[PDB]
Amino acid sequence: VEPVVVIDGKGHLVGRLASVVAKQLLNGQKIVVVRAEELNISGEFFRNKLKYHDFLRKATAFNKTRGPFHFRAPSRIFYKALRGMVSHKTARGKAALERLKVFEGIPPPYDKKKRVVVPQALRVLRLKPGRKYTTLGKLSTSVGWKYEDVVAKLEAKRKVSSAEYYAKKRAFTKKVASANATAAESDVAKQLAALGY
Amino acid sequence: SAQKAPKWYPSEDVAALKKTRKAARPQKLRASLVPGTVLILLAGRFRGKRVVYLKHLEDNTLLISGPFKVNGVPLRRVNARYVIATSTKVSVEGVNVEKFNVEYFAKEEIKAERVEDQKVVDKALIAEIKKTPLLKQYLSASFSLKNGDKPHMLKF
Amino acid sequence: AESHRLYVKGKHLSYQRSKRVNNPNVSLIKIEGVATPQDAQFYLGKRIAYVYRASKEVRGSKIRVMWGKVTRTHGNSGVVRATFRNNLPAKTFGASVRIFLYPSNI
Amino acid sequence: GLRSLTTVWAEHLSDEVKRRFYKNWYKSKKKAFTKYSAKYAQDGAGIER
Amino acid sequence: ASLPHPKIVKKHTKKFKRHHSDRYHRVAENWRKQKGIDSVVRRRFRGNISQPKIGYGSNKKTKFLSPSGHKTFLVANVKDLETLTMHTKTYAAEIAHNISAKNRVVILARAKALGIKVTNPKGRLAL
RNA sequence: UUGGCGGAAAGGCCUUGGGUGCUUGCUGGCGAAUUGCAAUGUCAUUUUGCGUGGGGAUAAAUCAUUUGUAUACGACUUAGA
RNA sequence: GCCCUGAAAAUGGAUGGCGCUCAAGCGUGUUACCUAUACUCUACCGUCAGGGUUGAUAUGAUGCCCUGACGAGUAGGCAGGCGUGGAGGUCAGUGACGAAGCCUAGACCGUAAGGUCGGGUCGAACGGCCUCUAGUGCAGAUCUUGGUGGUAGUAGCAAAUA
RNA sequence: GGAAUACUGCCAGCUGGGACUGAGGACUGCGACGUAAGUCAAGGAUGCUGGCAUAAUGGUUAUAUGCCGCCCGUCUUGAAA
RNA sequence: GAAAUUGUUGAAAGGGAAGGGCAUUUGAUCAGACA
Ligand SMILES: [Cl-]
Ligand SMILES: [Cl-]
Ligand SMILES: [Cl-]
Ligand SMILES: [Mg+2]
Ligand SMILES: [Mg+2]
Ligand SMILES: [Mg+2]
Ligand SMILES: [Mg+2]
Ligand SMILES: [Mg+2]
Ligand SMILES: [Mg+2]
Ligand SMILES: [Mg+2]
Ligand SMILES: [Mg+2]
Ligand SMILES: [Mg+2]
Ligand SMILES: [Mg+2]
Ligand SMILES: [Mg+2]
Ligand SMILES: [Mg+2]
Ligand SMILES: [Mg+2]
Ligand SMILES: [Mg+2]
Ligand SMILES: [Mg+2]
Ligand SMILES: [Mg+2]
Ligand SMILES: [Mg+2]
Ligand SMILES: [Mg+2]
Ligand SMILES: [Mg+2]
Ligand SMILES: [Mg+2]
Repeated sequence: VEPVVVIDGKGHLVGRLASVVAKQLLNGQKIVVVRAEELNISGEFFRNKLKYHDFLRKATAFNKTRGPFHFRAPSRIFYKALRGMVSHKTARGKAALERLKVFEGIPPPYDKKKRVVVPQALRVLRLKPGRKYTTLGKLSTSVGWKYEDVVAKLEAKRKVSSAEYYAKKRAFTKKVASANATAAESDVAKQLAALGY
Repeated sequence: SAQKAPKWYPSEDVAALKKTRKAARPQKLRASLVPGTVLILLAGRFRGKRVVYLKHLEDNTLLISGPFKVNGVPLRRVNARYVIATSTKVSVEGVNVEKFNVEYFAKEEIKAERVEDQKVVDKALIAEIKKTPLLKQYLSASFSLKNGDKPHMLKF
Repeated sequence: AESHRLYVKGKHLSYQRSKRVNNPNVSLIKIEGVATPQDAQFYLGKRIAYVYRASKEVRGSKIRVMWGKVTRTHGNSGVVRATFRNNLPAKTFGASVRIFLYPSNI
Repeated sequence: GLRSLTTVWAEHLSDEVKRRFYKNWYKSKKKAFTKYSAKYAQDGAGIER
Repeated sequence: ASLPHPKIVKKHTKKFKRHHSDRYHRVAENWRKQKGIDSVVRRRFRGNISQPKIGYGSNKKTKFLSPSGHKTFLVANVKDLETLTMHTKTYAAEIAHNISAKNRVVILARAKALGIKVTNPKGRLAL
């Protein structure tokens, strides 16, 4: 319903989230994905590291700059899974992919906006307890991603600022709730309750 | 000769139509349409207005009044398929509407008799509206759909 | 008031199609707030208008309309089938359409 | 990756560096860094900031 | 100004063009039936051109009718025009291409007197 | 208009003071029609161009010539009011 | 039973791909839903079959009309039509006030072979209908003759002292 | 001991919403409703109303978008090869 | 004074061919009835 929907990628299974986002893009909805380094993949770390090595050894024999391109960043790994679920070689597919943005961390344009989650792709709601899973940030580092520490430091600074905002907002909410509480038991309040409000 | 004349020429007379077994029978309105019921217009110049339904005309049209003094909607005709019938009802007894028919709205600035008859009809309706609180303000406002509204779930 | 909308928002998804063949004469429409064929029965027969803009003005306007109607439901998730006087262009897959409340059975 | 934020230059530059900024030094009017040197004409608020 | 008729329906308005007539200049667009052993057009594979067939035949009640509802009759002189004197609601006169400019004036004047429609009245007009 | 904060792509957020318009928190008085029984019934933001006036600023590159740290040709690297 | 060991091939790689782990995997059960030139109903075209109707004064009894069923196709057979050169008859046909030919992302008719019209160019003959006749219809045959391209301003225009 | 309900089936029971279609063209038939005159949903659509009367609908053509489409001819069990 | 092929002008499209089929958008262009 929002003109732009911002998804917090923390705790989301990559494949199930990718299928949801791909359908949304083709339907005309703009999607922004943040914190791509916190995505989860089912299976233990060694299995997914082995899978990426199988992907790494595929390249054009006579020229390595022609073959498949292996992007190491967590955001681009999610992009690869998403592009496979879209007919990206068509004009309709190209237009859909222009409605998507993926970032590591939460950049300044979206750190003050609202973030939502996709319950269909949540790891806590999908995987049975005890099953092994892999964090996308750790997997990217082992295959040659260089900016794990930089994102971690910036995310720590953002959380400090966000905590101060919430403390101020929480205090204001308490005062507003008290005003509504003392405004109850009035003639207007009783009429609203009879009508459901 | 450029072209040889046709050997056979078809007929030039027009055959009459066969007798048609289609007899017109009076329309029956849906149960929600009762005189005095508040109606919501869905299209036209006054789309979104809330008016009072008064009389069913001979041409399958509905006579409505704003009243003109409340929301500026005069005595007009509307199609029954372009209105939404709410549950709010205003008493209509005491309103003279037998004079209005199809020929009254004949097509052929403002006519003098139309203004005078507007005030006669609206005088009785406005008196009845005053007996219900917030009814005059309700008719002055315009209906619209807000975010999250589901017409298939809303009750009117 | 701040809002004047008298229609329900909808999206043009695609044509009726099999895996490899499509049928441009029938378009699939998604209606906001409808997620069940039972709910979708309310909107059967309602008029659909597609509103778009052009640079050239013809009949005193630069806005053009393509009119249609809801015919039947589609699937189990509230999608409906619609037919237009002229078939909707394929470039409108993902564009917005307007579903009006007339003709009204309420 | 690393990104350059700002660059601050000295007030006076010799003709050796200014030649690097031209392809036709013998024809130019040598206007390079003329308006930038005006930043030092104040107390130095622009450079210090 | 002709006899009432049902709505004229064309089953296939598009021209039937010979296969590969847009590929080689030596192949004209005049329709020819492909007879090759491996031809995809003859075998009617999906995605290829359609071939003419008797199923496209037009309704006999509207066949040969112009959009105005008249059948076309070719006229070379006044005597040929007068054949349609009592058939003004079914036939329209068309002047032949090789009629001189001065002879078309006589035909048009006669046709207006008899109420006979002319499909090409602006040909060779010295306006 | 006062002040503070924000550099990950900050181009945003918060705050001081007064001026002014509106206020449906409540009570009133006039106006609407004729678009004729529906026809998006036109109210958004993209770029650019031509005429106005209120300010601001007064350069370079290439060819040709020249150099050999360069060079098949282009390119590259130097010099010349 | 499922999983694992047993289980080694050469360009990089394929449950179709992405990806999927109380599955989007395996075994099994219950419903909803999607869509073929198939099935049901209707219209139209054609084919075949069974029938009606000669009565003058208005034209086609090879006419008109009613009813039912049917429609894939190489090699091949048969039927009804379109187009070209010439010939008998006819339209007391068209034409220097412009015949034939040619050009024309202009118009109309026919399922199609094709036919007709407008505009431009052009300059001396040509067409409809009923019949007769054939040296009568081309995309191919490393087809014949003639003309013209891409290659391409390219290979190259460097032996014999200047 | 007495019922209810589930499941399966029947009704020449009633009733709301949506879509596609309108072939035919004087009368003739078989029925229905009525004492009767006649009427009717009974051998195929009529009635009422509005806008526009022109590029608005439509045709042609170029382009764009969705899906589909391998080079014809030939020999061959088999040809995009 | 046709075609292959070519120049100029005008219109349009062009991310490892072009061309085609069904449908509609946009641009250009055009016939028919005003009874
Ligand atoms: Cl050089
Ligand atoms: Cl033909
Ligand atoms: Cl396409
Ligand atoms: Mg590297
Ligand atoms: Mg074969
Ligand atoms: Mg199963
Ligand atoms: Mg057959
Ligand atoms: Mg001529
Ligand atoms: Mg041409
Ligand atoms: Mg001569
Ligand atoms: Mg021969
Ligand atoms: Mg040849
Ligand atoms: Mg051949
Ligand atoms: Mg040859
Ligand atoms: Mg050379
Ligand atoms: Mg040599
Ligand atoms: Mg020599
Ligand atoms: Mg059109
Ligand atoms: Mg394909
Ligand atoms: Mg063999
Ligand atoms: Mg072959
Ligand atoms: Mg000559
Ligand atoms: Mg040429």
